[PDB]
Amino acid sequence: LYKGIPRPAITNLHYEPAWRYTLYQAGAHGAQLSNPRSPFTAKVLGDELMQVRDIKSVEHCKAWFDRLQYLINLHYEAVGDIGEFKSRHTRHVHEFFVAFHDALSSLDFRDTYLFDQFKAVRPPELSDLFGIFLEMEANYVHEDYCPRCSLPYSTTRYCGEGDVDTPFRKHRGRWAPHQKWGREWYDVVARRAE
Amino acid sequence: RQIRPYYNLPSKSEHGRKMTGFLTPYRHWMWKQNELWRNVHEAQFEHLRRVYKRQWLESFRVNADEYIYKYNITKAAQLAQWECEMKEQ
Amino acid sequence: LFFLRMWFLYGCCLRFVLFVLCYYMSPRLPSSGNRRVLYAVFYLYNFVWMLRCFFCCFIGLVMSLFIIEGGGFVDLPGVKYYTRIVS
Amino acid sequence: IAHWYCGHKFRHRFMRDKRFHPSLQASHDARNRFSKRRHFKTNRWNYQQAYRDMP
Amino acid sequence: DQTYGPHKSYKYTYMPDPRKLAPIETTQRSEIVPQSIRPPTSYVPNHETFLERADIHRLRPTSDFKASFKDWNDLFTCDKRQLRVRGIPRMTRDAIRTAVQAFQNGNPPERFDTKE
Amino acid sequence: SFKYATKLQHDEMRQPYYIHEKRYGIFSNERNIAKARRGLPFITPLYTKHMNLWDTDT
Amino acid sequence: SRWSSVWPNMRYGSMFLSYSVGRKLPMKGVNWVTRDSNRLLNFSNRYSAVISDIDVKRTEEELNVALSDIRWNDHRRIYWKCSFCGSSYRKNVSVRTKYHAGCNFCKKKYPSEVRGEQHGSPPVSQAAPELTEQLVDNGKRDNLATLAVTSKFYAEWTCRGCGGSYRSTIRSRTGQVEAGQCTLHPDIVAWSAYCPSCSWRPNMVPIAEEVSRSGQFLGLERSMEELGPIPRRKRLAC
Amino acid sequence: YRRMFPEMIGRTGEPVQQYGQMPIWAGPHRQHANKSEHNWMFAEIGVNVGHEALKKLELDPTNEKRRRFVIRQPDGTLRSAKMSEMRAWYWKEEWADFRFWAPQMEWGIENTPSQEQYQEHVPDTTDADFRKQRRIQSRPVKWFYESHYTRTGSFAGFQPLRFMQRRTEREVRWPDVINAAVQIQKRKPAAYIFKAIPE
Amino acid sequence: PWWNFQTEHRQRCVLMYGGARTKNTHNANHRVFIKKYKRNAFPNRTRHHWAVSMTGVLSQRPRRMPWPYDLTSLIFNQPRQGSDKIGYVVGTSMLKTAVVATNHMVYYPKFNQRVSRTKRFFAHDEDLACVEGDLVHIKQCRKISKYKHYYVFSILEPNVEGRERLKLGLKAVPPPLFGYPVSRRIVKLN
Amino acid sequence: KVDSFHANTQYQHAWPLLSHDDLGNSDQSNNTKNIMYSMYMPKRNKGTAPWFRGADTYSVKYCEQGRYEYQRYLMINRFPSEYKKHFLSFLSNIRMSSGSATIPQEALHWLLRMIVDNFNPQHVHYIAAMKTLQSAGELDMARDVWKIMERQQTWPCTATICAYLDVCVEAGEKTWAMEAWNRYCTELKFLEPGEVDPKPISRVPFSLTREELLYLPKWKKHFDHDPNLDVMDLNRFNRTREVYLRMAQVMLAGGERNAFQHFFTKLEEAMLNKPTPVPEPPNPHLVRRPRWAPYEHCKSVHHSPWRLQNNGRALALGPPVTIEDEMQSRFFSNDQFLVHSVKEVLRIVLQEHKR
Amino acid sequence: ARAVIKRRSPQLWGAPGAPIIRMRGHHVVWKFQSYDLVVEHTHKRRNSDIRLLHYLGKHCPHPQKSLWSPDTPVAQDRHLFMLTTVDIDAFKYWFGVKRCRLSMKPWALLAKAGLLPPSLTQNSKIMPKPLFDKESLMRYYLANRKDEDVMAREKYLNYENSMVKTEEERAAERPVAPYL
RNA sequence: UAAAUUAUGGUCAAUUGUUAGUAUUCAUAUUAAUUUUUUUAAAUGUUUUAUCAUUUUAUAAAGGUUUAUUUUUGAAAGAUUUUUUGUAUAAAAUUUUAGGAAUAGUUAAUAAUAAUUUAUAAUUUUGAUUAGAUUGUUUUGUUAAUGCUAUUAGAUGGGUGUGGAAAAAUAAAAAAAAUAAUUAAUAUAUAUCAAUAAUAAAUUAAAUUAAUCUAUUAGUCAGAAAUGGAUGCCAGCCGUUGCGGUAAUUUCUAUGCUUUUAAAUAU
Ligand SMILES: [Mg+2]
Ligand SMILES: [Mg+2]
Ligand SMILES: [Mg+2]
Ligand SMILES: [Mg+2]
Ligand SMILES: [Mg+2]
Ligand SMILES: [Mg+2]
Ligand SMILES: [Mg+2]
Ligand SMILES: [Mg+2]
Ligand SMILES: [Mg+2]
Ligand SMILES: [Mg+2]
Ligand SMILES: [Mg+2]
Ligand SMILES: [Mg+2]
Ligand SMILES: [Mg+2]
Ligand SMILES: [Zn+2]
Ligand SMILES: [Zn+2]
Ligand SMILES: [Zn+2]
Repeated sequence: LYKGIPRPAITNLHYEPAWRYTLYQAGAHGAQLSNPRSPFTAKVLGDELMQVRDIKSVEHCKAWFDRLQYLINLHYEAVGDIGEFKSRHTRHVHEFFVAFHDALSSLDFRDTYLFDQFKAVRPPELSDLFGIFLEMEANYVHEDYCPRCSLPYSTTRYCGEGDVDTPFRKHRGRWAPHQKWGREWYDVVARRAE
Repeated sequence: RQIRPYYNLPSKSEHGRKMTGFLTPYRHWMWKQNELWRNVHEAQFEHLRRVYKRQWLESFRVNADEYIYKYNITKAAQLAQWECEMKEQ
Repeated sequence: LFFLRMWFLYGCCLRFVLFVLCYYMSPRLPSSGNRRVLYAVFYLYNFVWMLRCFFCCFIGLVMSLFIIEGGGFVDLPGVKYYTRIVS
Repeated sequence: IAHWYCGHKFRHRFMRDKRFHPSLQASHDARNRFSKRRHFKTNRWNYQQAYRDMP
Repeated sequence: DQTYGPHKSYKYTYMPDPRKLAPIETTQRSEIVPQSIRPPTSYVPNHETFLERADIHRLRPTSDFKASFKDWNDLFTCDKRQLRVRGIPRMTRDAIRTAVQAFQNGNPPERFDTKE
Repeated sequence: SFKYATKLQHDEMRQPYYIHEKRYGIFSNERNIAKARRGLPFITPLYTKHMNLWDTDT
Repeated sequence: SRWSSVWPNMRYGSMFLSYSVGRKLPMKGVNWVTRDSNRLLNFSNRYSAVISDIDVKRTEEELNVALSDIRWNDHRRIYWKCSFCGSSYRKNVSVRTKYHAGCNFCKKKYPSEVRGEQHGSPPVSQAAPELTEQLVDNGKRDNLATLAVTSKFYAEWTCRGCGGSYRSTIRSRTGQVEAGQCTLHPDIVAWSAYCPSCSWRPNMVPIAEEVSRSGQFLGLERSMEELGPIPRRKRLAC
Repeated sequence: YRRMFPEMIGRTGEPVQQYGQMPIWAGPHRQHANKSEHNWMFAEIGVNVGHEALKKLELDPTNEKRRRFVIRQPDGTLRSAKMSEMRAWYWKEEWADFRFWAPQMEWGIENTPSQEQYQEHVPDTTDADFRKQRRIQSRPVKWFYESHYTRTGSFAGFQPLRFMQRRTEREVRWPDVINAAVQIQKRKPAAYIFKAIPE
Repeated sequence: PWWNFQTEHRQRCVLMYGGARTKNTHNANHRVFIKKYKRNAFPNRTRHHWAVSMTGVLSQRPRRMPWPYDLTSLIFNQPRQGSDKIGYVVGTSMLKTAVVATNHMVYYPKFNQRVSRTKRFFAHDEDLACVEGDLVHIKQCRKISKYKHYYVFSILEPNVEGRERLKLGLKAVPPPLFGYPVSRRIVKLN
Repeated sequence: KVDSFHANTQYQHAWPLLSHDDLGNSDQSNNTKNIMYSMYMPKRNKGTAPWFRGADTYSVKYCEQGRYEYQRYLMINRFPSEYKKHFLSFLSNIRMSSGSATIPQEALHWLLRMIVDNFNPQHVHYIAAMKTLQSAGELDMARDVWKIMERQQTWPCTATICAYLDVCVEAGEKTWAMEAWNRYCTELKFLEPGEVDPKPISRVPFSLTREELLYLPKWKKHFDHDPNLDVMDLNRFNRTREVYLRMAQVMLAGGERNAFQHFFTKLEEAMLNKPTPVPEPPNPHLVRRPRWAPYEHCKSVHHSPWRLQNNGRALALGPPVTIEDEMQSRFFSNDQFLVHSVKEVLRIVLQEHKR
Repeated sequence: ARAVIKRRSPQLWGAPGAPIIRMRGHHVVWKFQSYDLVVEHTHKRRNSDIRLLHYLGKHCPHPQKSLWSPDTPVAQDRHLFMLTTVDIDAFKYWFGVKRCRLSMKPWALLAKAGLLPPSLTQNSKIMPKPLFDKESLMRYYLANRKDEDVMAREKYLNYENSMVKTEEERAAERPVAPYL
């Protein structure tokens, strides 16, 4: 037992807590403001400096929304002709909206800072969003245009002709003739609105 | 390199180099100017050198010390455990 | 797999050779005929070896060097190397 | 087994491996593993009086 | 024993991605730092005088390519790819381009002739 | 247990570097890197063995 | 030579290359005919603009390709003249019809390239109307005055000093960029006034002036005169 | 679920903030330099950083040894990384959970593009794919009309046996015709005949 | 990418995502032996070379690797491997030099088993305490002469018997009866 | 590793997938999803499902961990020779690491780093660190040295106590000096007529009988040079009077009369009525030793003919600051030390007036 | 000090020289080319690894589209990206404590990152290099020069110790009643 | 010498040949390779300086080594003046050949000794020394797997001994003491040993900048696929049992026909 060496004094440190120190603080080496959202930082920086600091995020959010309502006011009535061979597609607005909503909700991009900005950035007329989208579903059902691709019946032979973003024409795929209104697509529109 | 212009003092020799670096007072003055500019650069530069030196030394102080905290606690724990095992022994 | 029949390929898949002789030899019964055998030479590390091989090839206008290729077995016992093209 | 190590047969390889086997190694009991027979009967006719300095 | 070659040719479709073709935001570096050309000096009046004073090395024979340059602006409008187009050999052409950008920096081609 | 875990060229299959510090002192190799005869073939031997296998201590 | 074998660079714009035997061979097997359901000129109810963009003299000279022989989806690359900015380019009809493939310039036609029409900035005819005369005259000057003052469009102008032609950017000329894009060089206005060659002289004047006054030039001067309540953080220095 | 477990839908995040720039003594002479064409991402590595094992501790705002990123915008300012950018610097990670709704799975009929699924090019038309046993397809934007909780994830974690498998081998050595079971394909004809096809 | 098939390859210059950047050394070469001598005359007395020889050390099959887990590392904490050895003293014919026989360990991972090999060292003992047949503790030190890097640190077990044998004027241990083996037959009678 | 056609170090940390141009799958415009899974990602072997290295494959329990708790106690021993070499090195590094380039806080750095390397910071190191730091006039870091020494449970010898009390006085914190006193120097005595001398060195130094060597566990045989072993014998020269003196100085420094009166009275009385303790010879590891050199090749005072250069052989420039011309404080007689003590107390009065 | 100088790859001051931070990669077709920030000695051998002090990171000189982030209507963010991995602690160690050297291209990188002010070799050829004269400078300096001790305190906090002890933590660390 | 639960936790081990009584890892299979194909290299003049000099510029020629290869700061980094410190040259383990015998400027003590100091010396059968082959202890291929099977290259003695360190006699792709240059990654047609190219190998077209290329083979008894015509133990086929005897579905030729489509074939 007591043969062979004296018991190392540092053993004491196990039994008496008096000897557990840390001479220095956590970020005392110059990292103190690492935590952006710590009370300590809110005290060091003060509020207006914090505003100055997060302004970039605020204008990110504002940007997403401004794009959204530009696209809405452009494509709101779904069937018109807005350009040379190009015409309005609800689908445009739809897919942008999904991009945004993935910015918030997806687990690959998880950019959730975007949602902390809504109580300020969000436009007062855009608060209803799925309501507006419903109204668009109403406008989308006009009879001169294809139920599927929303191109005009007169001037256009195929679905997705001269649309940059079309789903219905893929690379080495083939062209698809217009589909006609009737009970099928009527209740398609129905179900989407649902 | 060290730039030797054509209007440096020419050396006439067949046994060696054709041009010795020696300066027109103009070239000397010019050199002083350009040099001053560069001085303005390295001032900030090596200033940042010693800044980072203290940064690193400080962060070492803090982290290494924390490491001694945790490690010593470990070492004490093991030593306690050992002498226990020897009481049992 | 019989690894000793390849002795004169010396670890190589194909070989070059110079023509010397062509004689004929009678295969192991019950297979009769005349099998054409070409007697060839090549050199490695300044040693000149005489390689003895089956002649299956097509000979056109008179030519010298062939390309020796590996195995399989044939009627004729002791024949191990075969001919690919003639140069 | 690569065919170029040791002899032209396989069994030659395993026969050389037996010189490297762990439980087969040379010691104070098992000696002269590689040539036992060159040393056999070597001292039969060599008469050596054993060593005694003690009565 | 493998005389037969691969069992399959593995091939992947090309299917263009809507997200990769999306319009890219672009700037030209001539906006951020504007490009300009230096007017000839009395020291260096024209492009061949330039090629004359920028000729030093035996193996960077600048002054012989005078005909591949019509003028001043053509010299400083040139870059290395387009300089290879015109068939100037290699280290020669980099001595030339080096010279030009050097003169652009406030440092004219004044350097002792090594050839001797 | 597979071929991928044979490849030590992943850093996830290999005992990390810092161990060699924990044994010989920290920043101890920067000395050895400036040595006259190095890397041809041999470098100052680099000890990385998972610390619970260490023959010395355990 | 050797290096001829090297594949070119495909930037982010371009799709499938077709540089290898495997990439050519399946398409080598498609033979087209113009059957009147294919003819471009039939479909002018839609594609009318695309019909008026075609360079009719040039295409029939170089390509030996009739204008009656052009499909609306046609894959052969033919020459075009942009009916907007008046620059010539070579594309295939297919790519202008399936997606919009323009003149490569009018790509940058609007500012920002990303948000297309979202500009709230006035046209050039308004903000700085004095730029409209400096345009090289191809006859399209009325269209290029329609562009944003902020537009990133690459336009060619006749230099004031030597009366030759160079090419710069409309917003590089104006000096106005849209909020939240990249700020340009603070001097960009004075420096795009003239040729790449002619611009040195006028802008080197104020420098010479400031070394005439104080005998000493440091680019500092502007920033210094920017100096003649700012919230600031508590510091841990104490 | 939404009522009883409000914190399973993340509503909070690390705000994108701008860093203060270091002073440049050289003044305007160099003030052009850090302003350029592109965005510049800088992710940090080191012995204490870049280990997937520790990932969340490293992206934690509360930890001060936390791995640092910076991004210089083309105008020359610098900001903290968006969380997407932060995560870009770790080996790609699969989240798919099977307990309530079916996650979208790879190497299906409608998923796999042509060349892997069949060894021929098959035309993609949005109508009448006989091979895929579908009548017609309207193609709305994928996640738009569906409920968001219904989106789960994607499972890529298995071998796609039609396409490529382990220990590839000939099923039958004789006759010489059969290959490994991944080589299915129609016979190529005697030399190709091309019919003109405007029709 | 080593995990991609022969036909799956596109670029040879880079790893697209991750993994290990590997060089394929061509392992199957059909390398061969050249026969340069007659089987009758081979230019060596003991050993003859008739086939390709396996050329590694520790690359060499079946693998035998250094094992630092035996008795010696069990009793000691060594600052550097081989800084401590326990052994028996065999012979002292050299003043202040004790020869020591010592065991160490080898591991064959193929067979998952160990062997003890043995090795001799020259130890410097100032003052000639050691007798043949002592169990001694031995340490690494200053280079002393051409071959002696070890010194006798402690005698664990002295030879009581051997010392007494010495005091009486006799050798510590009787000299071995036969020397090394021979390939000859020695006929020596009476 | 780096700069080669096959270079691993560059793929060894995670990177987002690069499509700048055609990489052979025409990555610029091509949707690479299945290309990603089947081709680009590394697999367990050719044809196996992709091996995922992502953050979700590792268990949760990696982030439940406190810091450095994965470390296990490491007994690294090394030859005696090497201990000498190493303590010396750390000493000369704590003194100064770089020429003008040394920051005071570097002393602290080097002490810490010596701990981190699994060496034991002997007494010499602590004293040296303390005197260095105090001399640079940085007073908090000196106490930090002390706190480090307490945490290692190293029993401060008398010399060390002196040093730390010097830092206490200069800082004028009585609080530190009281705890330091109360813990370590309490039982400290003076020398009386019966008491004997420098006490001889009584420690054995540590060896092993063959049965100790063979039958003990490994840790019982592990000797790192450890203070607390030699503490008894560092104190064999009785520097106590110094400790009492410093302690007086402190109780005065913090403005308390009674305590000061106590210490100074004890000291005075003992200085009059007890024998003068034999002083310790110069410590080899602090003050070094004068190795022999001929001074022959030297710069010969008039070397530069513009001025008088000082020289290693003789000092020709005259003293820059007056030196008191008294031997080190421990060589004094007892009476002399009494006097010295009064002068000390006055010096502290002065210092406190200037604070 | 070589009898016959290795002519093509000269260097200052013998081998191995100072630690220097270089950017290097094996040469290949421009499409795939990457670089390595490496702290290493001045004199390299056949393989760059023999003298390699530390590995500072990968740098890819291909502007990249950000597909990692969701496609963002903000103008700035859709500029192409340039990707670089810096190891900043070994940088601050080698540069700060060990006093490194620097090649120019790495310098430009480390400038874009905010670790270093932009290099000497980055020139807007728009402006010229400045002029100088001692008495104008002197007038400006007499106009603005801070106080002695303020400046000494600056030099203190920047170069020497930063973290300091305010009154409160002293008062918090000094021993209480039973040992006080 | 008792069970266990607050229940799938600590993150995937999984084997595919049509054979020929039977015994024995052995022909024809896949994966990896060589057969196999110009998309990554490159040209000469290193450079300052105080002038016939002096400062800076340290590991790719060959030979064949298995108890073998080991080292400093005095150079530079490098911070203020002058003195200023100590740490290093040493070892340990892993070492091939079917049939096996002695090796030698030689060990240890003395010591800045001894071509003749002293001694009962050293290496070896626990495999030495010569000799053969061979570039040593994170690199590959196959595999479900203890295995089997690769890994280049790079240190070749001394003789006015310079230099911090011999690494010092073409063969860079390392900015080398003023910011030469970074709008750069392009280098034409050479080499060495590497560096896997039939990159949608066949029908809707290239959100280009249109630049390099005009691209094919096998089998045809057994086992996907045959008819004429010759030939007649011949000529020839042959991975393999074997085929060829005037009717050969196994040879040669013509035509068709067969294939699961980076080729057959040899190693
Ligand atoms: Mg063979
Ligand atoms: Mg046969
Ligand atoms: Mg093959
Ligand atoms: Mg294996
Ligand atoms: Mg050599
Ligand atoms: Mg030999
Ligand atoms: Mg050895
Ligand atoms: Mg050795
Ligand atoms: Mg010689
Ligand atoms: Mg059949
Ligand atoms: Mg046949
Ligand atoms: Mg007949
Ligand atoms: Mg027939
Ligand atoms: Zn339609
Ligand atoms: Zn246009
Ligand atoms: Zn002009």
